[PDB]
Amino acid sequence: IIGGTESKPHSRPYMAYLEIVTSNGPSKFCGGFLIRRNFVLTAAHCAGRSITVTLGAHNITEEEDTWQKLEVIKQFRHPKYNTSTLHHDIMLLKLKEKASLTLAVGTLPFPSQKNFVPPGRMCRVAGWGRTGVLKPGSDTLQEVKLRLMDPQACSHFRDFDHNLQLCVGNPRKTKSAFKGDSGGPLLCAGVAQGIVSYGRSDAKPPAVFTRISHYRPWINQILQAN
Ligand SMILES: COCCn1c(C(=O)O)c(Cc2cccc3ccccc23)c2ccccc21
Ligand SMILES: [Zn+2]
Repeated sequence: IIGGTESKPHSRPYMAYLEIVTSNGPSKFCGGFLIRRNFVLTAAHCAGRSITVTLGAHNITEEEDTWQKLEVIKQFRHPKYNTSTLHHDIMLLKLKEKASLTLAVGTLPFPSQKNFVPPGRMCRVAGWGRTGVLKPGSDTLQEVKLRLMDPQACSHFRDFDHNLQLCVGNPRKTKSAFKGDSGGPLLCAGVAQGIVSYGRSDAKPPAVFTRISHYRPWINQILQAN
């Protein structure tokens, strides 16, 4: 998160810190969010050979009783996820066991309504991602309030599509999700509407988020079947 504030500890109890293993490089990290006691939603580009989820974290360097380190038993990457266009950048993670509900750990279920969110409003995104182009990932959960932009603001992302994705962050500000915030939720009035997907290497906003409303059928399909 660039240009944000430190989250009040445990104030976003659905946040998941993902450590992603690949066969041919060191660990990579993403965010995500707990939508059922045994399911975390995140970005498809966060897939790997195996994933661990840490729930209940604030400072991810300091173990505490709120932590739940949970094994992922299966990754459900969107079947149409495209590494060229980056369309359909969404994935569900099934946890081996259901998480414990605590003050620090809880689900964020979707409301019944899946209305298309138009441009104009402010939403908030949280993550442990980098705090600048040349800055490592934050030890502490950070968050930032960003403007939903009209889709034309994201035209320079030539594979952006307004139906599929939200355009997030006023270009006049530095405030932005960034690398390592991948897979984290964008909440608009307390409701998850986006998932951090991608942006510019130089961190100039806006960035592109998966538009959750579009994937609500797929999400439901996976959850009901598993
Ligand atoms: C998990 O990393 C694999 C490589 N990778 C990364 C990454 O962090 O390098 C991202 C995320 C990303 C990259 C560039 C700029 C961004 C600005 C805002 C938010 C996210 C951004 C990403 C997206 C799709 C596919 C592969 C990707
Ligand atoms: Zn704590």
